[PDB]
Amino acid sequence: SMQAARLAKALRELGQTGWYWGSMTVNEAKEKLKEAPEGTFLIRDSSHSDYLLTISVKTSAGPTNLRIEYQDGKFRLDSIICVKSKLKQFDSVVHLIDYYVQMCKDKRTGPEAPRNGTVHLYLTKPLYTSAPSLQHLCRLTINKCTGAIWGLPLPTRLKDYLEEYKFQV
Amino acid sequence: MYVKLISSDGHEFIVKREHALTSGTIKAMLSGTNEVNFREIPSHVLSKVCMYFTYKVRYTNSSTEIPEFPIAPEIALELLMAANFLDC
Amino acid sequence: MDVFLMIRRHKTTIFTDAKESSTVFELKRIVEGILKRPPDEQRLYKDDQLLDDGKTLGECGFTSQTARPQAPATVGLAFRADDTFEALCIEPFSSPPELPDVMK
Ligand SMILES: C=CCc1cc(CNC(=O)[C@H](Cc2ccc(OP(=O)(O)O)cc2)NC(=O)Cc2ccc(F)cc2)ccc1F
Repeated sequence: SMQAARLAKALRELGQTGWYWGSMTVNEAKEKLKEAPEGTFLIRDSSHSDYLLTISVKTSAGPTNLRIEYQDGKFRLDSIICVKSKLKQFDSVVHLIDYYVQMCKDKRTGPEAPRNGTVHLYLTKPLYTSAPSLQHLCRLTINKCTGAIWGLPLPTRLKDYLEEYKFQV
Repeated sequence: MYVKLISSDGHEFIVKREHALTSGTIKAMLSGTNEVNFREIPSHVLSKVCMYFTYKVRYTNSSTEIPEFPIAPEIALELLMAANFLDC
Repeated sequence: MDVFLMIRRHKTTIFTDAKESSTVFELKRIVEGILKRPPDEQRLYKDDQLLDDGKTLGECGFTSQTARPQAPATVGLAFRADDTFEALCIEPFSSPPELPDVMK
């Protein structure tokens, strides 16, 4: 199944992030984010039977948790919080995070909440489980400068590596 | 205890041996003199690779919140080729 | 607590670390172990200012926030050549190429 293949790829990408904490409990996440700056976030397995993954993020009021729904091959933010048409869908969960991160970096949304009930997710910087490899830190920097990696002056082997993870976070 | 890493333009970088073993490539030569001469990595790249060694070793765990590792856009293409050559 | 450093002379760069409470003299003792020159044959600089052997690294201006693993602070090194101390001379690293247009 193309959908099975899209799910296995999303899980591969997640393992490349350096900020996927696997089977961390909701209280372990509360402890780890307690001292972090507002917007610091991580992804972890959900404790809930019906969900694969949950975002944990530091707000100014303390760490909070947002589940990620996966339904018929698309990821989106937990649909209990808003109408589904306002929760953009993604084939990839890292792409989902990247989107909302890029919304905040581009100052299209800020730490204040909207008054009209649309989605409020303030994400700044991920919490790494461990230091990423230097190759991957280089990859992130190149993605932050361009998406046109195939015109870069690099060997095909290193373009193939860039193509495996096109995200900016 | 320390090893010496030499760039293509002749800079000598002295780093803790435990730190250099971050590189899979250096790990092979050093486990298999105590100098390594990189004929194709220039000093502006090699110096940053050595900072990466310090940062990987300090932040191997999450006991401390892991800060970001800054990388100037201008070096990222060679740094990536260097990182791939060194396997780190 | 910890400060991370590059001790630099000509084309030599030492990556090492110390504590904010470490003294300049302890740093020269690290240099002696690696470069084999006693501390009384050494001078250490933060920028163009000589560091007094009896001061802590914190007292010289090296804090943990400005001397990070990923961005270590530079200490300049000058050896004693016979009677006279050499001038502080640190050779620049090579210059990075110009950024390709797609990345500009
Ligand atoms: C920027 C703002 C993010 C945001 C937040 C919400 C609402 N969010 C919740 O009300 C979640 C519900 C939940 C709780 C646990 C959980 O974890 P798991 O999936 O593993 O069961 C998953 C979800 N409540 C909590 O966080 C309360 C809590 C916190 C810490 C702790 F130690 C125990 C409980 C909606 C939209 C948003 F944009």
